Amino acid sequence: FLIVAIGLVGLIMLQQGKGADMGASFGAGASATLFGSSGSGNFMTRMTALLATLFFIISLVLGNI
Amino acid sequence: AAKIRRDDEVIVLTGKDKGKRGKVKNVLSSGKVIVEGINLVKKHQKPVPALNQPGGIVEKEAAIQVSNVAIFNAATGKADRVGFRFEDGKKVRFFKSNSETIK
Amino acid sequence: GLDFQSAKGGLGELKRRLLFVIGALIVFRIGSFIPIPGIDAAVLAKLLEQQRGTIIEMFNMFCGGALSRASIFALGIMPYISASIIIQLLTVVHPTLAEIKKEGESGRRKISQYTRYGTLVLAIFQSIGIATGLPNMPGMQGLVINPGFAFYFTAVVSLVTGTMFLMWLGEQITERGIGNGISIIIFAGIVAGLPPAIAHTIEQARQGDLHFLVLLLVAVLVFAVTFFVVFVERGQRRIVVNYAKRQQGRRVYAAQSTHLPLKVNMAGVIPAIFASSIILFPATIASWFGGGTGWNWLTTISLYLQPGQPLYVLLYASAIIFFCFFYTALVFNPRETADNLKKSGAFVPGIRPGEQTAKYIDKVMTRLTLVGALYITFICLIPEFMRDAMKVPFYFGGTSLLIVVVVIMDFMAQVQTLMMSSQYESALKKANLKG
Amino acid sequence: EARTEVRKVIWPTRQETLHTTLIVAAVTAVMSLILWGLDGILVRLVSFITGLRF
Amino acid sequence: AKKIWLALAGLVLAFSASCAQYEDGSSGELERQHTFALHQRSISGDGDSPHSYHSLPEGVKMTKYLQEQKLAVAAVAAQADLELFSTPVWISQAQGIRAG
Amino acid sequence: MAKLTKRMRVIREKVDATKQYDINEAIALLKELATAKFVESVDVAVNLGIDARKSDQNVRGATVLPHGTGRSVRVAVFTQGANAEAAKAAGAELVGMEDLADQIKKGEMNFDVVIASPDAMRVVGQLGQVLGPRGLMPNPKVGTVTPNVAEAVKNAKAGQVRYRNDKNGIIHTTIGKVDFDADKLKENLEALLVALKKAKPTQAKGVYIKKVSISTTMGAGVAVDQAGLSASVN
Amino acid sequence: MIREERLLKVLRAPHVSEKASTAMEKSNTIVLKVAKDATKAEIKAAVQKLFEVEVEVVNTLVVKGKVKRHGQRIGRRSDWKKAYVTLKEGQNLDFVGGAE
Amino acid sequence: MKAKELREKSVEELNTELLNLLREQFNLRMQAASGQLQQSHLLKQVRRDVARVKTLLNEKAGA
RNA sequence: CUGAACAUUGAGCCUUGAUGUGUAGGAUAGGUGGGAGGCUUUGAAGUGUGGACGCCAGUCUGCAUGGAGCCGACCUUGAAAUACCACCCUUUAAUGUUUGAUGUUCUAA
RNA sequence: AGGCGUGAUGACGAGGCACUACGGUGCUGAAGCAACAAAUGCCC
RNA sequence: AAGGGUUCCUGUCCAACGUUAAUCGGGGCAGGGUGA
RNA sequence: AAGGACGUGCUAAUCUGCGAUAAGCGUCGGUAAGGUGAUAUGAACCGUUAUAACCGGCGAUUU
RNA sequence: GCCCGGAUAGCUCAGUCGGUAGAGCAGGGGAUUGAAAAUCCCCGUGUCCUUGGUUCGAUUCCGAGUCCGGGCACCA
RNA sequence: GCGGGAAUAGCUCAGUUGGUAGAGCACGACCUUGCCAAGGUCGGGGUCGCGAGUUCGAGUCUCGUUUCCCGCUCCA
Repeated sequence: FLIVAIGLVGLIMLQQGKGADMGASFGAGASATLFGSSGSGNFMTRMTALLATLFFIISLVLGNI
Repeated sequence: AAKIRRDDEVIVLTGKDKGKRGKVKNVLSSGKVIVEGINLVKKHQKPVPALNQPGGIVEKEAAIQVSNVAIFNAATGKADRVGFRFEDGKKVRFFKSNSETIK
Repeated sequence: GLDFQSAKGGLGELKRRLLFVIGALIVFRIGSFIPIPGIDAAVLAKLLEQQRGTIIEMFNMFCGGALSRASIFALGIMPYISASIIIQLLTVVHPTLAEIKKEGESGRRKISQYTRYGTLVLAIFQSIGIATGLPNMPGMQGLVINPGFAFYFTAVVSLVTGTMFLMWLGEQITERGIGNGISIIIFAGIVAGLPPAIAHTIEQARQGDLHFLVLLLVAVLVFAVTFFVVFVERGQRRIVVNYAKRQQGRRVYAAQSTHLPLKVNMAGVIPAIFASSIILFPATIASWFGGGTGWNWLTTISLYLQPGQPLYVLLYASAIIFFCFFYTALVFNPRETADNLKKSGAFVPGIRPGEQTAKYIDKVMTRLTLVGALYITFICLIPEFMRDAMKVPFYFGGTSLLIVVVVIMDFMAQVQTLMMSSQYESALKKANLKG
Repeated sequence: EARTEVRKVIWPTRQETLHTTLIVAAVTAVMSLILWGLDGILVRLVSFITGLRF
Repeated sequence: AKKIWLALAGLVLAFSASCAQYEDGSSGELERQHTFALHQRSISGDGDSPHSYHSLPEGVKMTKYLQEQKLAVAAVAAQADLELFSTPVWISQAQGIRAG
Repeated sequence: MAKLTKRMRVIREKVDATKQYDINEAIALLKELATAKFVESVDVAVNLGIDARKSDQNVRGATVLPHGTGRSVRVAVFTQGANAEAAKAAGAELVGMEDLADQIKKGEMNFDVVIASPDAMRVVGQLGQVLGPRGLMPNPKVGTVTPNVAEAVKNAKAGQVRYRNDKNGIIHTTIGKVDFDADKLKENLEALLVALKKAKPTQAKGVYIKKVSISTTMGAGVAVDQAGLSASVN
Repeated sequence: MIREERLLKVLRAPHVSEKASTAMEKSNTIVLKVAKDATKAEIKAAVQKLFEVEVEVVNTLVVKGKVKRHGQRIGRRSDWKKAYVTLKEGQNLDFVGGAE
Repeated sequence: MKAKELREKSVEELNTELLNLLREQFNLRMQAASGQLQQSHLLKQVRRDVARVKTLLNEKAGA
């Protein structure tokens, strides 16, 4: 059923954001009120984030029953 | 007489600093002037009003004599007084060091 | 100072960051309209904006419009702040733990790694509570999801998923762009507000009429408020008296040099909001309850106040002036800076420490806080006077300025606190031999 | 007297100028740029959505 | 640590754990429960950076500590004065002997 | 000395007596103090202004009076008895070596005119010292009418009365008898007053005729009025 | 006039800081450094003509200075007078007193 | 200095020095001494200006 | 600085009286010149007083009586000689005094 | 000189009741008379 | 009182100075303070 | 008056100079591109060749 | 110990020209008296302080020695 | 041990270039008085301490000696 299906992907998706977040990003991706690794460069990591924003819009439509 | 200006050109008669020039930042009441970049010493500076303000060993202008520097004219480094011999009602400077007759 | 901002703008590094930010805000606005499988973002966004009477203003200030005009989820930034708080307890206990945190590069990594683990446990608890609560009070929720077994299961899962996504999002942005990230969300809220207001100025245009006069006044107004808040805030009463004399000579005289000013002549934006939320809140809690059928008595008291000092505007206004004044005088508590100053050693110049130093230090803070109270009220008044001839406003009045100020001051402070350091370091390394 | 005493203190207190305020003004302009932006993309994304779901 | 402390105050003032005003009143529309808006913000602070190509700022706040040297004495206690004494000592003699 | 007898008494009782009357009144009074019937020595006491006494400032000399003395003219010669002008050009009573010297200097003689000749006068001045009241001694000038000693002794035999000075400068000279007549007296007086004037000693003080007194023996006297240059103006 | 501008030259600095000079302005009186004028009457008439303060008893006390015990020659701080002027009206909030 | 003194006039200058001393230096020196308006350059002027006016009066009875 | 009168008292010229005694000189030698002498009628002398000595037989004279004539021995010794007439000083007296002393009285310094 | 009115129906007051940040502050208040013995002091 | 002249008190600092040590003191440092 | 006492600066002790017009003031001239004496030179400011500052004559103030 | 002096017939003492020692008072006798005092006369006893020396002969000259009387340092 | 004093009549006591050397009392002879006082007269006497030196002349001057005396060694 639609609502379940998005959810399974979402949880896989999360794991991926974290993986990205630690290497380029700084191991402070969430809340850390300092910063120390992005800004310099363009990376992989921006795209995972971009995806997340985009992703949220996608989820409901699909989910919509 | 004088040889001082607050922008004076020198050819520098100070050893280890000859063949150089610089504006006269300020004229001191000590027979000294400050010529650009040649009086720099590394100065173990201790912040006062201490803030972010850097300590370190900072390059800081000292001051050398006016009689241990020599003027630059306009094509020659010669110095043998600048003439104040002309009065227009006030003494006016000119070169007689090389006799190019300009301040 | 002006000269300083301008310089940055010329150099490459800034331009890349500034570009990113305009993109970043957009990403947030887009997200907000399209719904959630769990509650339903678009429906939530509309309702909030509407009217609501008393209830809407209290909710609105604290929020800043952040996602009260651009509603999505019901968790995200709050888990990060909660988590960030637990680590602050942990730091206090153990000195060593605190030290790593303070050093910025180390400090940041620690906070997220700990926060993500914390956030997950914490979040499930919050979500369950949120999920039960939301259906009951109206009867109904969403329109991509509707109340039932299905709404509860979806709602928990969806808040958690969202919360993690946001946390990563917030981090990529901070370094890429300028201004903290937490700040950006809040900022979008200000943006969401803007079209209704804009439409009205556009209509007025120039034509040489009342409407022409008002446009010119409004343009001016926005700036003025901003300027006035700013002048006071820096405003410093700055007394430098060197302790002893310590013989003479050196400079003009070598004394033990104590230059103390920590004075802020305003009361501070976060305090201001606080006082305002609190008066509103008992009534607002009541009003919903009353309607449902529950705490009818609590509502009845709220209604009673209207026969004295009438009008919906009149009770609140009068109360708000007194309250700003009151809050400030008594206590120095919900302003951090005030507390900090007192704890560290110091002594008032000319005075011998004891009872007399304690007395004097408090007195300045008591004045200072009162001063702030006065200034906030004066900005709010100017619209109120203006409007009766001019046209009624609706986004250019009083509890909005407070909402606008807190998000900016802070966003701005952060861009400086990273940005100045960053440039200095970058410059420095290159001179050394170092990318 | 209590309000006044607070005022009486203010007039001396206000110092440590923001002759700087043109920086704040320059920042205001930068804050403005952003607003304009959220609205534009919102029309682009929204437009894609309007075809599908509107 | 300083920043976190400001965050905490903001949250506290919420007196509802942030925006959590139950739906109702007059306008309809389901109810939510909100995130945790706010900011943070900085404050004296730090900064500076003689950068700008056309600008220059300062600082604000701090302290100091000088103990220098106080030296003088004892040296500055034997030259700035003089402890001269004539040492008055009497030695009464003793006669009476018969050397005749 | 002075007697109580009537003629003596009336002058004697008066203190500062013997006052000066004109010469005629003088001589008229003088006669009547006695009865003529006996000889009596009429003297003149002519007073010279010298107060010089027993000194060589005495005036002594000798003048020839045209008449006798009051006891009848008799002569005794002070001699050396080997004289040349007193034993060989005027003679003497005897040539006594000091047989006659004694007699003069003895002070008891019945000869009136005591003739002097040298016995020493170049070493004895006009001195009155231990000389005789009756007797005498040659003095530098023995004359005053002759400035010769030789001729004086001649003069003395003719009838010269040798007169000499007193305590009050008194030149006593025997004028005559009382049995003389007024005119016979006058002539003598004049001879003696003029003699003192003519010459005097130049080894002494001067002359000048003060008081001229005239007296007879046993009675007193009274004096004749003088101008001191002439008895013929007063 | 009643007095010249040179009998209104009598104040060159107040005293408004630390012990018995903040305490004894809040609780009682007012206190100011009064040059070295050596008068009490003209200081009463100073705060009449200039300002508009009303006073009670005006108290005069000579201050003999205080040591600077590092020498060079004599040292020590210069003489001055302190006066408790004493309010009866005004109730001034520091750097106010009157002026029209 | 120059033109200042020279354009002074008896009646005028008399009332001008009262202003100088009192309520343009009187306020200043008290404020400055407590650090509440301490600007050292302002202290140097005013003082050495009010002086000038009095000079003319006892010299020649104003300009 | 400091005066007037009057009283008393030595001594100098003197003026007028009475002794002026050494030794020798019978006795009467301050002294100096005249000088062998006085009887002038209440007058010296004489008779008596005082002063001089009694040293070789004496007299002088103040002053009273007294109209009433004596004695240096009319010697002679000595440095000087006596009566008596001038007249000196002392002892002494009175005058003229000159001078030094004290006193007294007074008032004018 | 000293006693008694009055000044003073007030102050002060043993001791209690409150809170606190632990610096301290607020809250309250009984009796307050009588007799005898005193100084080198006071009347003096 | 005389006399001293800030030595008082307050916070600090300890090289020299108190017969020691000395965190302390009347020492150094600078404030505050004597009100008719 | 000589000579002092006590003040006097941007502030702080003394030194220097000067007196409540107080490290000066005016006036006339000289002079001038740099200055605001020193221990301790700082802070704030001023003037820039022609108006500061410095030097002198004269005057003012000169407790 | 240190220098000086005296040492006498009963009691008290004289005693240098060395050569045979006397004076007084006691005491006895005679003169005086009536008898006595007093006063006069005469009387002897010293082997002249011991022992040597000078001498024909020393008590009396000399040298010691005794007893007694004179004058002189315990210690600075 | 030293420095200065004297030995003169029985007794107490003068003098002295060294010329014939003295007093008062006692004593001798008288006198007043019965007789003695008191009173009154008139006499004697010296190895001049002893021996020399000086000299015509010593006691002293001079020198030796015996006896009798004072003043000093305070001062050191």
